[PDB]
Amino acid sequence: MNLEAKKKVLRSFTYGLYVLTAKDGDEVAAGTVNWVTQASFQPPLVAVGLKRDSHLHALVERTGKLALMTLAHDQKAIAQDFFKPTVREGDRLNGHPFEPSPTFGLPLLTELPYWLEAEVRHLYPGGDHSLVVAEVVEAGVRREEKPLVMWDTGWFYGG
Amino acid sequence: MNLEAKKKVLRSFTYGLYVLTAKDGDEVAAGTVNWVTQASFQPPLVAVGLKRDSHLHALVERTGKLALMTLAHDQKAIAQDFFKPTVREGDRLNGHPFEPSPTFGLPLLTELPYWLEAEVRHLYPGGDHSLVVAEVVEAGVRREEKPLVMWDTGWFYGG
Ligand SMILES: Cc1cc2nc3c(=O)[nH]c(=O)nc-3n(C[C@H](O)[C@H](O)[C@H](O)COP(=O)(O)OP(=O)(O)OC[C@H]3O[C@@H](n4cnc5c(N)ncnc54)[C@H](O)[C@@H]3O)c2cc1C
Ligand SMILES: Cc1cc2nc3c(=O)[nH]c(=O)nc-3n(C[C@H](O)[C@H](O)[C@H](O)COP(=O)(O)OP(=O)(O)OC[C@H]3O[C@@H](n4cnc5c(N)ncnc54)[C@H](O)[C@@H]3O)c2cc1C
Ligand SMILES: Cc1cc2nc3c(=O)[nH]c(=O)nc-3n(C[C@H](O)[C@H](O)[C@H](O)COP(=O)(O)O)c2cc1C
Ligand SMILES: Cc1cc2nc3c(=O)[nH]c(=O)nc-3n(C[C@H](O)[C@H](O)[C@H](O)COP(=O)(O)O)c2cc1C
Repeated sequence: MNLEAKKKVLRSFTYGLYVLTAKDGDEVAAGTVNWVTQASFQPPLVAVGLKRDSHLHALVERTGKLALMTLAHDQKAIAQDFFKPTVREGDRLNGHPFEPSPTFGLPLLTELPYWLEAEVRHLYPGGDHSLVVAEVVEAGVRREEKPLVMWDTGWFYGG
Repeated sequence: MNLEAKKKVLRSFTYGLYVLTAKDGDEVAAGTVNWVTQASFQPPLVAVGLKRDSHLHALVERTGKLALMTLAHDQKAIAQDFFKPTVREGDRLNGHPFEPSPTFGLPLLTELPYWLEAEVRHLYPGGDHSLVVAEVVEAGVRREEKPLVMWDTGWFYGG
């Protein structure tokens, strides 16, 4: 196939920026992700493309539980902080305060305006990423704000 | 759960705008979609949330074939034209010229800068939408342009 064109086409896709968290006892993982879409109104499903070779994947597949937070428009610095491995500093992950989510006790970054907790319904191991489909079981809004659009950061993850 | 919050959280997600096409003989369907994400680099997978109760879904599930085009930043008018049922006017669909895609003969809207053809690898019937995962088999670029970001239209499809 035309490989240069495939890369350019996939890089024309528009994404937001989100932090996905997971945990199992003392194992905690948090990572910035873009490959996220809603996948039904009823039930309320979210789909996430999750790198197979990652701690997040290992925890999500093992526990069937995840949390996802939307980054605000002024939070590119927070997104940057979750491209590196997750270190817990008391009640912070990579410098950012968290609280346990109400159903599953997953890390919710308090600074981020929108969050959801979700139970995995399906995992399709398609390639170097699995497509994880999860049903929203609880959510919260701290304030309404414009989210961080990947275009505005100059970053890409795709192609 | 907190339903008002769930709606607001899912509506904080960022999407692009794309036209998805499908066909089986004289049956042709084209629709504007937002629930689209890449789902692996290898193989090159795209995932689409496709309304179960739609002609697009019927054709995609039946033939296992789809095409997806990215709308340019100045093409909100084109996006609007594919929220209504698809009528073929010779070599146009809803006023917009198409050509057959090279592998599968699916409608490619010539005005749109980026296109891909894909073969369905997996279909998860999760709810009112199915999550269709497809591998990119051919693609093309007509020109590099900024894509249409859903935020900039004032439209929503989510919650
Ligand atoms: C712009 C951008 C967008 C991105 N979008 C996505 C996206 O959409 N989806 C996605 O998945 N990634 C995406 N990534 C990468 C993502 O941010 C990282 O994979 C994520 O930060 C890793 O989280 P983690 O530190 O908990 O995982 P890890 O890479 O695993 O690092 C955490 C620690 O866990 C250990 N570890 C590694 N593998 C395992 C394992 N299998 N079992 C137990 N422990 C392990 C490591 O040694 C490390 O110390 C993106 C990156 C960028 C730059
Ligand atoms: C902002 C926005 C975003 C959207 N995003 C998405 C998205 O992400 N994913 C998504 O799926 N939709 C999305 N939609 C809706 C999507 O644009 C329409 O479902 C699409 O335009 C329908 O295409 P169609 O006309 O070929 O399907 P149809 O609704 O089916 O209409 C085409 C014709 O086919 C007939 N038909 C209906 N059902 C069948 C059937 N099952 N078998 C055979 N024929 C049938 C109808 O009578 C009609 O004449 C979005 C809408 C908006 C407003
Ligand atoms: C920002 C970014 C962009 C990437 N783009 C591509 C790509 O275009 N094609 C591809 O095959 N892999 C791409 N990859 C994946 C890497 O080439 C490769 O799989 C590597 O293992 C990624 O490791 P890591 O993302 O866990 O750090 C990308 C990874 C990142 C971080
Ligand atoms: C723009 C748009 C937004 C929608 N938002 C919601 C939503 O918030 N919650 C929901 O349950 N359904 C939502 N729906 C789905 C409809 O309420 C309902 O399922 C209907 O059958 C949609 O028909 P149609 O999209 O095929 O025209 C939305 C549909 C559209 C067109």
